[PDB]
Formats: sequence, C-alpha cells, structure tokens
Amino acid sequence: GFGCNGPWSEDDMKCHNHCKSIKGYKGGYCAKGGFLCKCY
Amino acid sequence: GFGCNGPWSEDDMKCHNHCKSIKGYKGGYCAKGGFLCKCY
Amino acid sequence: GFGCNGPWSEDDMKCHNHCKSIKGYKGGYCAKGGFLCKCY
Amino acid sequence: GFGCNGPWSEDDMKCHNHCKSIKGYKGGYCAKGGFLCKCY
Amino acid sequence: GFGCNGPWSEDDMKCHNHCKSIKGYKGGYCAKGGFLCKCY
Amino acid sequence: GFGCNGPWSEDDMKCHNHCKSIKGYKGGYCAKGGFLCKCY
Amino acid sequence: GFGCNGPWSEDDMKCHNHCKSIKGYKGGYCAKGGFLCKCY
Amino acid sequence: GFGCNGPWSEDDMKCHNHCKSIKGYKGGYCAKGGFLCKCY
Amino acid sequence: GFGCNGPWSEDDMKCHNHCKSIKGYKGGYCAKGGFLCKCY
Amino acid sequence: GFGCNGPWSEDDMKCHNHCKSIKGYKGGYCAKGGFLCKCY
Amino acid sequence: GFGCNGPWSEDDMKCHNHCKSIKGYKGGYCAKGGFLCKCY
Amino acid sequence: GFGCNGPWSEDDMKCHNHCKSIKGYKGGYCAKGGFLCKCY
Amino acid sequence: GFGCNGPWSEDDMKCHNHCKSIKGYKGGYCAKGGFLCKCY
Amino acid sequence: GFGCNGPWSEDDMKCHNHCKSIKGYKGGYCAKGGFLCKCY
Amino acid sequence: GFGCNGPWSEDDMKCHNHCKSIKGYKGGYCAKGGFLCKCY
Amino acid sequence: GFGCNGPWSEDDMKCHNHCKSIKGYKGGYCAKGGFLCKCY
Amino acid sequence: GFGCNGPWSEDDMKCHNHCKSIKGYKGGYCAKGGFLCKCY
Amino acid sequence: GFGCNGPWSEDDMKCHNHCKSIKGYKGGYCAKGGFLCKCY
Amino acid sequence: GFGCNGPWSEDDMKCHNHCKSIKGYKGGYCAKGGFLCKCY
Amino acid sequence: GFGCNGPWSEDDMKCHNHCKSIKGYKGGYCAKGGFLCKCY
Amino acid sequence: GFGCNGPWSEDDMKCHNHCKSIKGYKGGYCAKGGFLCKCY
Amino acid sequence: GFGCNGPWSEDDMKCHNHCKSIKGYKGGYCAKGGFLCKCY
Amino acid sequence: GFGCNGPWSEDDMKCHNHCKSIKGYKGGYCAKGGFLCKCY
Amino acid sequence: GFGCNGPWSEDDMKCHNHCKSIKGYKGGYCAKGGFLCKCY
Amino acid sequence: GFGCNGPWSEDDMKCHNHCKSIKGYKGGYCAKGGFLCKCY
Repeated sequence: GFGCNGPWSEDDMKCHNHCKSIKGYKGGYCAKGGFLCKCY
Repeated sequence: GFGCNGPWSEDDMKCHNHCKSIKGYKGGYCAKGGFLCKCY
Repeated sequence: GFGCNGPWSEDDMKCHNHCKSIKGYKGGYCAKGGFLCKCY
Repeated sequence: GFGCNGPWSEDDMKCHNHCKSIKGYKGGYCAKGGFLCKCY
Repeated sequence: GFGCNGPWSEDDMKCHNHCKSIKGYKGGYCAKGGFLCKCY
Repeated sequence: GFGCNGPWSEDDMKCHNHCKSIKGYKGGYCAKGGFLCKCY
Repeated sequence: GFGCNGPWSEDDMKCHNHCKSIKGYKGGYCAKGGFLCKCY
Repeated sequence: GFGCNGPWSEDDMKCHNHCKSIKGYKGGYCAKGGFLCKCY
Repeated sequence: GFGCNGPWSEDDMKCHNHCKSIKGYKGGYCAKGGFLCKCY
Repeated sequence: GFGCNGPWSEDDMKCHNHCKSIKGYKGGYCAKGGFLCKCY
Repeated sequence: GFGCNGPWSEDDMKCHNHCKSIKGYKGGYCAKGGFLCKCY
Repeated sequence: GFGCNGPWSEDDMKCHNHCKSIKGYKGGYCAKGGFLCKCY
Repeated sequence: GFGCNGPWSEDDMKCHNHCKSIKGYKGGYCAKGGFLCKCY
Repeated sequence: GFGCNGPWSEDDMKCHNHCKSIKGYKGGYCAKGGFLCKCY
Repeated sequence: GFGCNGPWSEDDMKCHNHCKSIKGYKGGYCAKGGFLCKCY
Repeated sequence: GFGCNGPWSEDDMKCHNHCKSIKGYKGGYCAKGGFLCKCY
Repeated sequence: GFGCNGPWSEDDMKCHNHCKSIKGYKGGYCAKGGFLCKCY
Repeated sequence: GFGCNGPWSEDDMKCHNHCKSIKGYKGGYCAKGGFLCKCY
Repeated sequence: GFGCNGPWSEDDMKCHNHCKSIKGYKGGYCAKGGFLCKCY
Repeated sequence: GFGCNGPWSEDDMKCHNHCKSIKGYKGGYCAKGGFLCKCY
Repeated sequence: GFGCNGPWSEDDMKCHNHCKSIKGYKGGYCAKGGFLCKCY
Repeated sequence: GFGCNGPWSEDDMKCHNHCKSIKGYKGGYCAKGGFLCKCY
Repeated sequence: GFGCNGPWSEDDMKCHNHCKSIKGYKGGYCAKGGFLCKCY
Repeated sequence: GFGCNGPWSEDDMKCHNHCKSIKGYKGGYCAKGGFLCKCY
Repeated sequence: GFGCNGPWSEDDMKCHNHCKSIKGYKGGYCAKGGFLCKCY
C-alpha cells in the first residue's frame, strides 16, 4: 500500500509521507522491488 | 484476493489488515508483482 | 475462471479456495496479470 | 468467444474446457484483458 | 457487427469465423470491450 | 471521466487535452489501470 | 450509481462531483472496472 | 492514448508511430506499466 | 509492442521473433521492466 | 520470453527447460535482472 | 519516488534534479538497488 | 528458478531446500547476482 | 536467504540473528558478495 | 541516470558518451555498484 | 549489516557509529572485503 | 559498458573483444572492481 | 567510510580530506588493505 | 572473464581450466586482485 | 580457486585440503598475495 | 588460513591460537610474507 | 589516493605524476605496502 | 599479530605495548623480518 | 609502478624493460621492498 | 616501529628523531638487522 | 624478477635456473636483500 505498487506506482510520496508520520523516520521507499512501503 | 489485484488494487489495507489478523505477522504486501497477499 | 477476471474480479477467494481443493497447494492467486487462477 | 466476454463473462469454464479439448493444453484463460480464450 | 455486440453477443463465432475468412488470420475476438470484431 | 474509461475508452485525447488545460502539465494519461485522468 | 455504469457511463462528472461533495476528497472515479463511484 | 491502454492495448504501433513523428525519436513504448506513450 | 506488455505479455516470441528479423540480432527481450522489445 | 518476466515470472522452469534443450547447456536463468532467458 | 523505480525507472533526472534542489548536493542517484533517490 | 528472482525473491528457502535435495550439498544461494540457484 | 540479497538486502539482522541461533556462532554476515548468510 | 541502472542497464554508452561531453574526461562508468554515471 | 554491503555501501557511518556504541571501540570498518562491520 | 557490469556481467568477452579492436592491446578486463572495461 | 572501500573506492580524497580536517594530520590513506580511513 | 569476477567469482576453475588449454601453462589464477584470468 | 580469493577468501581450508590431496604435500596456502592455491 | 591473509589479516590470534593447539609450539606467525600460519 | 590502491592499482603513474607536480621531487611510489602515494 | 604485519604494519606500538605488558620486558619488535612480535 | 607492486607483482619485466629503455642501465629491480622500480 | 621495518623502511628519520627525543642520545639506527629502533 | 621478491619469494629456483641459462654462471641468488636476481 501507500503507493508502493510497482510500475503502476505514482510519485505521490504516500509511502514517504506515511513513513514521515512516525518518529525516528526521515523518509520511506518502495522496497521489495517497489512493492512495500519500507520506512527509515 | 485481499485487494492484491495489480494496477486495479486500491490502498484499502485489506492485504495488510488481513495479514495483521495472524499472530507473528506485523504486516502484509502485494507480492507476486502485486497479485498475492503475502503476510510477514 | 475461478474469479480471476481482471479488474472485474471480486475477492471471493474462488481462486484461492479452488486451489485449496488440491493436495500440496496452500493457496492460489490471479496470475497472468489477474486473469488466471494459478495454484501454489 | 468461449465465454471470454469481459465483465459479462460467467465462470462457465467454456474457455477452460474448450482449451482442454486440445492436446498439450491443460487449461485456458481470458487473455486480452478478459476478451480472448487463450489456451495453454 | 459479426456478433461483437457486448453483453448481448452470442457465441456464434461470427467474429471468429469471419476473421478466419482472411488469409493470415487464425481467429478473431470482440475487442473494444466486446464491440468490435478484431481479426488476428 | 475525460475518457479514462478502461477498455471502452477511445483515443480522444480528452484526458490529455484536459490535462493540457492546466499550467505546469504537458500531458495526461489514464492511470488507475485506465480509469483516472491523471495529469502530469 | 453516480454515473459509474460501465460502457454506458457518460462523462457527467456525477461520480466526480458527488465525491467532491465530501471533505477530504478532491475527486472520484469509476472503480470496480467502471462500476463504482470511488471517492478520493 | 496512442494505444497505450494496458492489457486492452493492441499492437497497432500507434504509440511507436506517433513517437516516430518527432525528430530525435526512433521509437516509443507503453511506459507507466503499459499506460503512457513514452517516446525515445 | 511486439508482446512486451508487462504481466499481460504472453510468451509468443513476438519480441524475440521480431528482433530475429534484423541482421546482427540473435534474439530480443522485454526490457524497460517488461515493456519494450529490445533487440540484441 | 520462456518465463523470464520479472516479478510476474513463475517458477515454471521454462527458461531452464528451454535452455536444457541445447547441447552444452546444463541450465538457464533469468538474466538482465529477471528479463532474459540466458542459457549456460 | 523521484523516478527511482527499479527497472521501470526512466532517465528523467527527477532523482538527480530533485537532489539538485538542495544546497550542498551536486547530484543524486537511485540507491537501494534502484529504489531510493539518494542525494549527494 | 527456485526463488532466485532478484529483488522479487522471497526467503522461501526454495533455492536452499532444492539444493539440499542433492547429496554432497549442504545448502544453496542465489548466485549470478540473485538470479541463479547455485548449490553447494 | 536470511536477507542476504545483494543491494536489495535490508539491515534486518536476519542473517545475523539466524546465525545467532546456533551454538558457537556470535554473528553472521552476507558473504559471497552479499548473497549468502555465512555464520561465524 | 545516463543508463547506470544496475542489472537493467544496457550498453548504450549513455554514461560514457555523456561523460565524453565534458572536457578533461575520456570516458565514464557505472560506479556505486552500477548505479551512478561517474566521469573520468 | 550496518551498511557494510560491498560496492553498494554508502558512507553512512552506520558501521562506524554502531561500533562507537560499544565501550573500548573508537571506530569500525567494513572488513571481509567490505561485507562485515568489524569494530575496533 | 562492454559488459563490465559487476556481478551481472556475463562472460561475453565484450570487454576483451572491444579492447582487442585497438592496436597495442592484447586483451581487456573489468577493472574498477568489475565496472570498467580497461584495455591492455 | 570516507571512500576507503577496497577496489570500489574512487580517488575522491574523502579519506585524505577528512583526515586533513584534524590538527596534527597532513594526510590519510586507506589502511586495513584499503578498507579503513587511517589518518596521519 | 573466465570467472575472475572478484567476490562474485565462484570456484568453477574456468580461469584455471581455460589456462590449462594452453601449452606451457599448468594453471591459472585471478590476478589483478581477483579480476583477471592470469595463466601460468 | 580453492578459496584463494583475496580479502573475500574464507578459512574453508579448500586450498589446504585440496593441496593435501596430493602426495608429498602437507599443506597449502594462498600465495600470489592471497590469490593462488600454492601447494607445499 | 587461520587469519594469515596479508594486509587483510586482522589481529585475531587465530594463527597464534591455532598454533598453540599443538604440543611443542608456544606461538605462531604469518610467514610467507603474511600468508601462511607457521607454528613454532 | 593517486592510484596507490594495493593490488587494484593500475600503472597510471598518477602517484608518480602527482609527485612530479612538486618541486624537489623526481618521482613517487606506493609506500605503506602499496597504499600511500609517497613522493621523493 | 600485534601489528607485526610486514610492509602493511603501522607504527601502533601494539607489538611494543603488548610486550610491555609482561614483566622483564622493556620493549618489543617485529622479528622474523617484520612478521612476529618478539618481546625483549 | 612498472609492476613493482609487492606480493601482487607479476614477473612481467615491466620494471626491467622500462629500466632498459634508458641509456647506461642494463636492468632494473623492485627496490623499497618490492615497491619501486629502481633502474641500474 | 619508528620506521625500522627492514627493506620496506623509508628514510623518514623516525627512528633517529624518536631517539633524539631522549636525553643522552644523539641518534638512532635500525638494529636487529633493520627491525628495531635502537637509540644511542 | 625471477622470483627475487623478498619475503614473498618462493624457492622456485627461477633466479637460480635463469642464471644457469648464461655461460660462465653456475648459480644465482637474491641479492639486494632478496630483491634482485644476481647471477654468479
């Protein structure tokens, strides 16, 4: 979810913004080859 | 199922929430290129 | 069949349940881009 | 034909059964986005 | 024409048979979402 | 809208032209698997 | 409803406008393969 | 547009031919997971 | 084109065979993540 | 081809089995990042 | 985001240009194996 | 095969378990940069 | 496995923690150039 | 960019040619493990 | 882990900083040829 | 280029053969840790 | 760190320049066989 | 080539066996720090 | 070979054990600066 | 072995401790220019 | 730096030429066991 | 050990300091041609 | 340079041959403990 | 230490200068056959 | 050359045998402190 949907993803930052909603995380990215919102 | 339906999927967390319904799993994602609810 | 009908599919588990009807298979999913009930 | 008629298709296996009528094919599915009986 | 008439189509192969009437084509299907006899 | 209507869409550029009607956008396309006019 | 009626839909924005009638939503589209007014 | 319509696309080269209509481009392809005519 | 259509591609060798139609090329494959017939 | 189709590939050994069909090759794999049947 | 989308990325410099938008950074690249816009 | 599918691989031990099925081998790993089940 | 997946690995300690599950081993690392969980 | 895209890179010399476009540089290569066009 | 990931490592000091988290250690480095966070 | 692409390189001699195309050079190799065709 | 990364290091002086940032040190080098920024 | 590929090399003796294919040479090894098949 | 692979070697005794497989030799070591299994 | 690995050796006493495991030997050192565990 | 990079160094004279850039020095060499450009 | 590592040794006094840790010894040095910490 | 590279040197006579290129010198050798081409 | 490192020593006077740092000593030299800084 | 390579030399008689290849010489040895094949 959060937009991590492979080639059909769109740069909506939903993964990034959602990850930003958690303390200790300054961003997120589509891991698992573009299919998981992984927060860091 | 559980919303893992490729480009026609919608961020309903149905995969994630369904995976959450099992002990030992803190989330889920659309593996198999967005076509399988894989729990982790 | 078994519900693997692209965007018009509904999460009826018919693919999954049908795949469950075979020994050695613990689930199924809509492969071929959501148009084939592939059992695993 | 053979039931591959998009959202108006019904799970009659007509595509699958028809494909089964040919040697070397163990099934069929509605390719072309649910509008062609493709045998495999 | 040739039977490609959406949900009111009937599996008369008229699209398929008509497409078969042309060299280089081994079949046909109701493209444009079930409303055009497309030959292949 | 704007023609993004899945397989029944027609190449009327209505999505593209409509997107062109907004500053900063040089085109548009049928995202959400062909069912949303997404402007870019 | 709201115009999400598959190939017989017309670009009346009824889905879009209806979705606009709810706070937090900047548009809507015909999900479920053109048969549900999904608001976003 | 230009035929980039996901699984319902047909190999009409409309994307490719349209891209060919621009200097500096020797072809085109359906990017965005088969839903955008991207010229190169 | 030539069958390079992501998950909805089918192993028709159309990319490969089409690439074979050019001197100096012994095959082809679906580059750009399965969305371009790249000849080699 | 031969199943080398990125994340949408399935472990059908089609690449491997196809490579096995050539003398001097004891297997094959999806090179080019999972998008080419490379025989060895 | 910013185009870092694995094999489906396109050389749009969106990662690079976006990274350029920050002082002290003269470029960017798709780290995490092509799935994160890392600025440098 | 056997799960050696680059970033889209999942830790199913299919490579490892498959390699275990051969005498003289105590494990396996995804060589060729994560795209070949190499047994050892 | 155990997370040793080259550039797509994530610092989940799965290799390390898994290695810790064996007596005589105080850690593990991704040998074979980041593609094997080697325990020490 | 410039083709430095890991395993999905193609030998288009785009990195090399782009680097050649700068005085004092006689070539370029995909540093950062194949993910950065580094000029030399 | 801790960033010791061969050529795909980035100078995040994660190895160094992590090693700093232990008494008696004034730094760390990527031993085992860049694939192990060794503390000193 | 010329096949010097780290772990995803294949023994195509493209580096070697390309280097052979220059007088005074009897071979080539993937320097820079497998990421540059260096001629000698 | 600081560029001391074995064969994948690049002559960026990051080790040297970083070492220069400390009083009493007129340079630095990649000790530990090219894997530690040692200041002198 | 011949397997001399740094940490991603595998003990396939391809360097050694290839060197054995030349008179006056009783073996070979991966010189240039594991990146050249040097025959002796 | 036989594990003599520079810094990426692991103490598998493969060089030593392999050397032990020859009469007159009571051990082996990684000569040529850790890149040749030399038997003694 | 036993840590005698040239410049990439680390002062783990593995050579020394291993040599200590034999009667008549009070230590060991990396002979052959740092590439052999010689016991004394 | 300046090419003094152990076994991965290449005879680019970068150490030598760089040392030549200073008055009183007629050459340079890779001291510290091939890991420091020492000028003389 | 203790830093007695031939040309790759660094003047860390580890040999000397370690030797100092024993009564009756006022220093140490790298005997065996720079490859053994000999205490005196 | 000229092959004087410690244990990783190879008997290429590059030091010797290079020294031969100067009048008054009948050979050369790797002085400075195998790390300088000294001509005589 | 202090530069007394056999053939790999360099005339840095580190032995001499270090010896000069002690009253009653007007110099130092590399005793023990070039492997000990002996002060006099 | 000819094996006169300091502590990393091996008793290959290459110096001796090479010296034997000249009339008036009954042997050779590694002069210059083990770094020159001197014939006598």
